Amino acid sequence: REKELERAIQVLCRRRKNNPLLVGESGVGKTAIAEGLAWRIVQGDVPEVMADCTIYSLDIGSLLAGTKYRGDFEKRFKALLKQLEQDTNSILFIDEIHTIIGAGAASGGQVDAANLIKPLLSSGKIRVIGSTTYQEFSNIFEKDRALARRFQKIDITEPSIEETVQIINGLKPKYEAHHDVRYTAKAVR
Amino acid sequence: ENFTTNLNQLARVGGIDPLIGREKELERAIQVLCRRRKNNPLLVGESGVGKTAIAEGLAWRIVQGDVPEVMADCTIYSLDIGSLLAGTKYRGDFEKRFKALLKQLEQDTNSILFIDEIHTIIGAGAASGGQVDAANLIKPLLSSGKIRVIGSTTYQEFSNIFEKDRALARRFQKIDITEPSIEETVQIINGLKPKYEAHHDVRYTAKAVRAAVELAVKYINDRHLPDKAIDVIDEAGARARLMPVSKRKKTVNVADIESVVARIARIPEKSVSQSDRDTLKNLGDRLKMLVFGQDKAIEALTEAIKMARAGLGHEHKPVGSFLFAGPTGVGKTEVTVQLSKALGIELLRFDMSEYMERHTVSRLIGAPPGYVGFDQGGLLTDAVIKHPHAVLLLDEIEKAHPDVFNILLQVMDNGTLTDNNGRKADFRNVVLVMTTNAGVRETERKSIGLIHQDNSTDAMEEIKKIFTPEFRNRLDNIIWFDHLSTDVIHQVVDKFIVELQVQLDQKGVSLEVSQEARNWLAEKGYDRAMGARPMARVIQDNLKKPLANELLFGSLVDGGQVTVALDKEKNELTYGFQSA
Amino acid sequence: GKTNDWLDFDQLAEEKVRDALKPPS
Ligand SMILES: Nc1ncnc2c1ncn2[C@@H]1O[C@H](COP(=O)(O)OP(=O)(O)OP(O)(O)=S)[C@@H](O)[C@H]1O
Ligand SMILES: Nc1ncnc2c1ncn2[C@@H]1O[C@H](COP(=O)(O)OP(=O)(O)OP(O)(O)=S)[C@@H](O)[C@H]1O
Ligand SMILES: Nc1ncnc2c1ncn2[C@@H]1O[C@H](COP(=O)(O)OP(=O)(O)OP(O)(O)=S)[C@@H](O)[C@H]1O
Ligand SMILES: [Mg+2]
Ligand SMILES: [Mg+2]
Ligand SMILES: [Mg+2]
Repeated sequence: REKELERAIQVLCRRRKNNPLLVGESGVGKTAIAEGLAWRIVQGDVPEVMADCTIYSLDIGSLLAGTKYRGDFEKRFKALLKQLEQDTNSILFIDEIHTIIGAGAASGGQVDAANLIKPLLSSGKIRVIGSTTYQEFSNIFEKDRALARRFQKIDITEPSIEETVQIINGLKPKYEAHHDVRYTAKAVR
Repeated sequence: ENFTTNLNQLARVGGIDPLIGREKELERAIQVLCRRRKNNPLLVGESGVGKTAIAEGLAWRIVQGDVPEVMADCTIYSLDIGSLLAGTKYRGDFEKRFKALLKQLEQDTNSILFIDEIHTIIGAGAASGGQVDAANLIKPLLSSGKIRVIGSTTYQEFSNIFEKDRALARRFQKIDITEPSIEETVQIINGLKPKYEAHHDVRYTAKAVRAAVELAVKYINDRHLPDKAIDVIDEAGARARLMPVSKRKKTVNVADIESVVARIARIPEKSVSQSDRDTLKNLGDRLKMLVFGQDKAIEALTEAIKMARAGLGHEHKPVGSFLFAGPTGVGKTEVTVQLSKALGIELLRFDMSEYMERHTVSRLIGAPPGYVGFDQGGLLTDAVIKHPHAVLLLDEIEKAHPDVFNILLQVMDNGTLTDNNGRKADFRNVVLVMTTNAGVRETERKSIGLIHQDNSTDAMEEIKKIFTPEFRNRLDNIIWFDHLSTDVIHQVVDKFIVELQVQLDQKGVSLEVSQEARNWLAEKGYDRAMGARPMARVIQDNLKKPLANELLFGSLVDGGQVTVALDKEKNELTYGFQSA
Repeated sequence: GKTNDWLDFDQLAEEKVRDALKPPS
């Protein structure tokens, strides 16, 4: 995934609208590319511009845990963005980003995470990595033209037969330890 | 206090990009501010046009001093609706916060409030019977005119939400913003170029900035021209900053812009690399090695692809639209299935036999809004969007209803199809190959006479009757597939035998076939009217059938070493059946 | 034979709205 991660790093190094969106079909390694970026950073096989950066995964379920009173979500969400702006070297990973489009509306309001993040994405103050399926992106994310413009759609394509065997070989040590078994070269092929 | 932000002060530190052009819109907005009535300007426009830059850019001009004397001293504040609702936990917090801000503006009479996405406050915070709508709180002040505020909204939001609030709509004066022309957009980039150049420590070429506004609008159609061009410019700078050693790219050439526009638009790039040139040039035998005969059909497919990659292609039409007609068992569909494999691109197959009914078209383009099947979406639009560069295969197109043909007219002539959601599918890089079986009855039919006549012309009449002249005027070529010759069948037999060997290799069995045996199978199964499909039946009964009995319950469980020979005496095949 | 007639099916739309609370003190 050198081509995929290189394009993502290029978008993250932009001046404005540096918010990549890993759009692809389920099972194509969307979360792996975003989550694996952190694994690469710690290992050290990343460009110097991306080193020293911390990637955080956002749990939308935990933000709305105790947002019973008015403004609990806005203050909680706005406070989170301030932390990213202070260090100015942190990236936010929001899996299933299509959900934040309507989250936070109490009864009939349009104030949500989309409007709360929108002015901060067009200015380049913070960097956010997104991941969503084509169906969700086309039917939900694409509806909000303003938010879609800020996010740079990075398409992910299914790998070939040869590209998959090397992936299993890299993951095989993790699965072997779990089951305490060994896989042969022919079994993977 | 902390909810708003003095945009004028922000401009003094370079926090707002400079404005270029938009003199007509700025004068209109400034005029709407000075007038005694309807003093609240509104900026309706599409996403990306630059409406937000005009409201914020106004402050940049004030500090610079290039504004009228009346508008020379006016503080511009930006309302952050999110901050207003931050600590609005207790009752009366919204009223105090909102009223406290309005008091500071009305007393001054010079400060102006810029509220981006004013449609959001139409449904501001309300918890239990309060009904304290931000619009209702500010409505009395806007009526008198003591305070003036700038607004920004989209066409959809202005009509769906802002138009509903008639009281606010009358006070606000809509100002329509449209994407600038290509000639005007290049000037905008030139003004913004120093900021992007400093961030990336690069220098964009004057020729390159022009190509960004022309290449993006030509291929990228999902965004408006001003932001669309800037995205290419901004992304090109980052690609040059990430060079391997010492930042070899100190300037952004036109070539860099082309590479950036190809990846963003998911289209093949220009100046095809040597790796792709090898397979393109070598695609003269690979297709002929699997599909024997029908060389003119392979040339049309390879020539259309070569022309598109070379740069000589239709502006808005696909790379190639072909109609494959002919007898049964010919490689009309195999050549298309084997074409995607040679190019290494996704194969999009669509058996058109399922679309016999007219109402079945809903699954291609998608059901209309408000229906049970709207969420599912279209099958053709989604597939094309997911794989823009792919080989589309509309097999059995003749079975489809004539209404389906109308859908393809726009695809061939315009290359853009509108789905239920409104997204435009790009057919410029997708190959269109639709195999038809029209006139096949006449092809196998034998004339009532001593000499059998050629019904190829009669078959074409059926193709011209089913397909209207409009459909036949948009197809790049109509390639009639000729029958398979005797010598060609010998090659087909070898192909099927190779497949048999691959199947036996998995089980661990080999297979050796003499040349005389191959000729016998060819003459036995040869049928000009039935094509090559019967050749697979002869192989099944003469080779796969005996091996199956031996493989399951026999000596040929492993090792193989099978040999096949034909004795001229009996005129029958001989099977070795070596245990090995 | 007479031509066939197809009938469409329209789905109604209704949603539930949450409610935020504000304590007096
Ligand atoms: N390059 C890769 N290296 C390692 N694992 C990979 C790679 N590509 C895909 N995977 C695997 O793909 C899975 C991770 O992606 P998924 O589980 O499909 O997540 P996702 O794409 O966010 O899913 P949804 O359903 O689309 S939200 C794991 O099984 C990974 O091991
Ligand atoms: N005069 C200009 N014309 C066009 N783009 C400009 C101009 N000046 C600066 N820009 C840059 O291009 C952007 C233009 O679009 P914006 O004004 O940001 O969009 P917006 O109004 O926030 O969009 P939505 O979709 O309405 S939220 C600016 O934010 C700058 O990055
Ligand atoms: N010229 C050919 N060379 C090699 N194999 C061929 C050739 N023509 C047909 N075949 C084989 O015969 C079968 C043809 O399958 P398809 O190409 O899908 O048929 P088709 O063209 O859709 O058939 P009809 O009857 O014309 S609608 C496959 O097994 C092919 O491998
Ligand atoms: Mg995931
Ligand atoms: Mg805006
Ligand atoms: Mg066919």
